[PDB]
Amino acid sequence: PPVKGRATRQRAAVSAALQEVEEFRSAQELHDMLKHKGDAVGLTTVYRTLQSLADAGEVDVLRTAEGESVYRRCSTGDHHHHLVCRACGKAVEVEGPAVEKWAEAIAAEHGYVNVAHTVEIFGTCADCAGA
DNA sequence: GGCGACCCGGCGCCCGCTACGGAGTCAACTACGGGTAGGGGGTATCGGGCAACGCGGCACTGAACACCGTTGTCATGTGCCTTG
Ligand SMILES: [Zn+2]
Ligand SMILES: [Zn+2]
Ligand SMILES: [Zn+2]
Repeated sequence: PPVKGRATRQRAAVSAALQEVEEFRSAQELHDMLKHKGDAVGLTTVYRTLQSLADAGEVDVLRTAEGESVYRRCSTGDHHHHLVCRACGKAVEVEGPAVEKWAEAIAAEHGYVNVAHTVEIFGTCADCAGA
């Protein structure tokens, strides 16, 4: 996980933590689990590295209803949409050219120069209903 | 043949401190052979110089709620006037 800044142990540690975690997480709870591992990193520094990862683009970023920004990394480079369960957090990556063509067609119809789509589908889990 | 002088060796010492001069010297040679040590040449290893980047207080982000404060508001109750 290369970063724009000079490599060191702490960015490697947070990158490895993101690698192990395959769920949507917030910065504060990410720091909580990171401290639980025992690295004892700083809050604001963790912010810098996660922000850098979001800027780099190798980690997707989502915004919750509460307004918190949450992050998680994706195995595949190409763009995709993550279906996520609020209770579980199971993020599954899917993509469809139909929505892309729809966006381009709308942009052309309205004479828009450039666009950027943000589509996230929320829903109820299959196993959450079961008990 | 122990005494005896005597003889000889052999040794022992020979007041105190400061303060006060220098001086320094006569008779082989070569060949080899190694080994250490020096020199430079090149090389792995340690040490010195810079911005992010760890942190933390608080600060802003006010956003999003909460805490009283307020004049919105309502359907529903007294007091006077008209008619039983
Ligand atoms: Zn993604
Ligand atoms: Zn998409
Ligand atoms: Zn679920």
